[PDB]
Amino acid sequence: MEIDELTALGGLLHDIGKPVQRAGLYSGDHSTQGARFLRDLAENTGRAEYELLSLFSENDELMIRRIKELSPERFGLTMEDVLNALWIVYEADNLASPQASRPLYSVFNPGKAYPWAELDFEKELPVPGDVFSIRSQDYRELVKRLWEELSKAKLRSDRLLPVLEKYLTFVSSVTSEGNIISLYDHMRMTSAIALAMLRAGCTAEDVRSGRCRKEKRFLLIEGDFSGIQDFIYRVSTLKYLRARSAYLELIGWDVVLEILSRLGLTRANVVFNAGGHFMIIAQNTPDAVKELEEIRAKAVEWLYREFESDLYLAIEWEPVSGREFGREGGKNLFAEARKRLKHKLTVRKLKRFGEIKGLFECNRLVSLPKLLGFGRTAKNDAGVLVEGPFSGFVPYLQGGRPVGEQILVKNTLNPGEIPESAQFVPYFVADYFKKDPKGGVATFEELSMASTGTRRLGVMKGDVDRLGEFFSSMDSPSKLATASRFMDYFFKGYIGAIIEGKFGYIIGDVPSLRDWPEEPDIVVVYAGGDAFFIVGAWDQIFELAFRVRRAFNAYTGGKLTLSVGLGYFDERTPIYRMADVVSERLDTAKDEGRNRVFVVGRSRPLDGKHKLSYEWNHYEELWRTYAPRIYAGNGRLKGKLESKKGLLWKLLEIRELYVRDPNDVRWAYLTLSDLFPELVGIDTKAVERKEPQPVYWVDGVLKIVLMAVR
Amino acid sequence: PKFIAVKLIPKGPFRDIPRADTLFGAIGNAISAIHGQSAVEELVDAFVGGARISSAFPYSGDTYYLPKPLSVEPALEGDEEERYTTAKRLRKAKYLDLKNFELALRLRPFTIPEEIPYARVDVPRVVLSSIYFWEEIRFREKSGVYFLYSGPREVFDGYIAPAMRFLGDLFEVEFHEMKIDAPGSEYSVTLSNALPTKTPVLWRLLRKRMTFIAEGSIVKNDPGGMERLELGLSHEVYVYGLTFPLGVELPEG
Ligand SMILES: [Mn+2]
Ligand SMILES: [Mn+2]
Repeated sequence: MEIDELTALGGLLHDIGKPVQRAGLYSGDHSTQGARFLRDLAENTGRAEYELLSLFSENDELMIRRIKELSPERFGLTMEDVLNALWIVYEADNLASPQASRPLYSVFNPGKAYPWAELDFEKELPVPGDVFSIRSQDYRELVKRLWEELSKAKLRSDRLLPVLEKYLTFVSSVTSEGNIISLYDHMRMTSAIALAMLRAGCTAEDVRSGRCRKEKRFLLIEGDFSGIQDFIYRVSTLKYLRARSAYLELIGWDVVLEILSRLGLTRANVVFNAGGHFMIIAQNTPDAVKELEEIRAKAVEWLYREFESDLYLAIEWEPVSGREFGREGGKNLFAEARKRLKHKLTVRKLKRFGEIKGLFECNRLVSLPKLLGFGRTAKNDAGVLVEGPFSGFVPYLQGGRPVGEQILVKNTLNPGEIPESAQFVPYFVADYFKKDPKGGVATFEELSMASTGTRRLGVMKGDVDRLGEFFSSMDSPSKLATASRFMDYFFKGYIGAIIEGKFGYIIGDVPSLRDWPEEPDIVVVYAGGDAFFIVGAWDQIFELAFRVRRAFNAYTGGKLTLSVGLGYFDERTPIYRMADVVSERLDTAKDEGRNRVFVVGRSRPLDGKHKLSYEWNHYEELWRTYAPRIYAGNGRLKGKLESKKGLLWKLLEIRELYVRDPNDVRWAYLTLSDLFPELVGIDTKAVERKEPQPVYWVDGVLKIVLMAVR
Repeated sequence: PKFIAVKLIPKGPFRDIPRADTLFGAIGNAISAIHGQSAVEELVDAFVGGARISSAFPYSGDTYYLPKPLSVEPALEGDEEERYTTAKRLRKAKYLDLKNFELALRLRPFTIPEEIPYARVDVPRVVLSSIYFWEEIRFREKSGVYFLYSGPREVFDGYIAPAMRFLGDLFEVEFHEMKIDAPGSEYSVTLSNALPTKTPVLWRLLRKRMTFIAEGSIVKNDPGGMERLELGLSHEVYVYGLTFPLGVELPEG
């Protein structure tokens, strides 16, 4: 052990008492009882580091003596080293941020609460539901799986963080009403802030006087990529497109892990890393700002040489004090510090590649379905398949051994069989794809060929509404850490499940053209942060928009909303054009309000009264109303309409005369006519409300049914 | 200051809205076809000597549009839900009308054009099979494109006017006086895409291979520069990258 590992593991295990008190294993307050749990665990297996680590959950007389009994020399530490570590972690607990049965209340909707479960993307969708007490039996089962895993883990934050995340994700950090903070998130942020305070040269006297709290000894480091949809879409195939997306994820991790390495920080110091956007809490030493300047410049110089002006990385950092991690006198200082950091990033994005003074004077990615992750090695190394700005990336396959100081491991919190010396880095990626008759990812052509009726490629781009404002309303680092993680995990964790046809009772009846296949004709280009780009059989993509919107409504408390752009294209349309159209349509969905979907391209009056988008509920109602009367399912019209298909086409012609001029009363004169009663009359509540006639809306259903039946 | 506005009245659609480099190119080519390279050299001399042309901007009837100065992107804060929503649409706006441009130069509140007088229609065609697109620019009624000239009238009458008439033979040409009120300032916006001599204040890169600063970029006393090069053609070729500066008030940031 050295002071850095001790302060990092101490921050992590400070509040491990909470789960053991709540399970009624011992007697006493969470403080005393957490000390007992680790002391007891230390004696079992025989790892004395846990008895050292047990000191964190507890005049300074008794303390100095208890530390002295645990011989500090044994671990290569001083007595005065450990006192700092404890005092540092004590403040770190306060900065990061009562019945013993209260569950975790949802950051999305504090009125609703999570059933107790372990974080598992293959089990069931987290749904904030009715407030239920958690049984003192459930905590006991948690604590015993927890004890069994700490017993086998290497006592390195990269081996501790994962087991704390599995089991303490759906646990209230404090058992108050409307507590939003996951215990895991409070633990990782305390460790983050604690290790930062250490590196800031802060010491016990400083913590005692507040000359750490009331002084700018921290850095908020934000990194946003710029030129992404230029870097990913706007190529020259679906294979290559997934390779670019995967490449941008590795490039990002290479910068983040480089920063953590050089500042002497842990993965816990990563507040978030989603959609090419990362945030890190760090020390404010002259040494660290110099290390960041070197990193910022070497990363940009590499991006410029490798991809020209296409992809830029804007990196900024702001000096920040303990005060600013928390609310002070009704002012959210943390949001106020984030806002000032946001501003520096916007300025840096307007000084693109200004870190090069020389400014004003595709086979490796093709080769890029049996791998478990990548090793972060030297650039000059055998097996390196792709290179990032700082390091080479060797693919780690099931049959083979991993290679490098860091191993990036895909879609697990279990180190697997990697060497003890190698840093475990779990990364989640939404990588669902329809498997070909060959084991390879299907093509635009094969996806389009699998559609009901018309052969078109389905393309949907989705994006959460007003996320920025939601994150701005997070009081503390640990709160922000829960919001960002829960948000990212919906897209990275559960979209695969939603595609597989899970969460049927949660989702319910959605607009649909066919029975949901067991292996859907869907391929994810990207899903992370608060956004997705997905392609597939047009009719399956149409349905997946409604599935994903409802799963997200349930996953939030019905308190956050999506907007979606949908596109149905000839399979030969180049990617760049498909991306730009679904982007224009997503943007439109947001201009016209949010919580709406661009279902299909539509004619309309340009009188500023007629939106192209639909409100999700308005389209879902329209579909329930009209679809069953005209559509039998699985590519088939109703029998009554087999000879009367033209009636559907005549309505779309009637609707065009409403679009020619929605004031002229000819579409009335024109209108079994008991098939569409809501469209015959001249709706008057609409005329007064200054809103469109029901006839305006019907195309959204009819055009989709006609594509299905052709 | 006051400028000559060269109005291109379009006789059908346009491939793109031309920027200062392409406009100077076309004009240098036209002057070579009329007066020989002796006149091209006098043109370059006039421009190196202080004469400038802007990139082309849309107009609609009596409405001249100019590029949004990048100065106001980081200033926009100068309701909660309303402000983030407008700020995203101001941030996306490429053009302001003259009145709202002159206000943006002074960091005073300003509004955006609701509808822009051109639509990008990219038309698809099948090639034997695949689909390709040709960007076309469709002009609303009595709408089109204009650029500004600053410098002596004799250089305008002697080179720019005759060249622009030649280039018209897709468009006809007419010119009017235009006044832009701009604050006195250490800092200026470029109304032309430029090859900078100094690192600029705020900018968007423009890849063409040359690295240009886009229209709307902010510089401090940067005249830009012209480049001559040899491409194996009969004549040496000049690349226009001079700044067309108007004073611009910057926020302290
Ligand atoms: Mn987004
Ligand atoms: Mn969003």
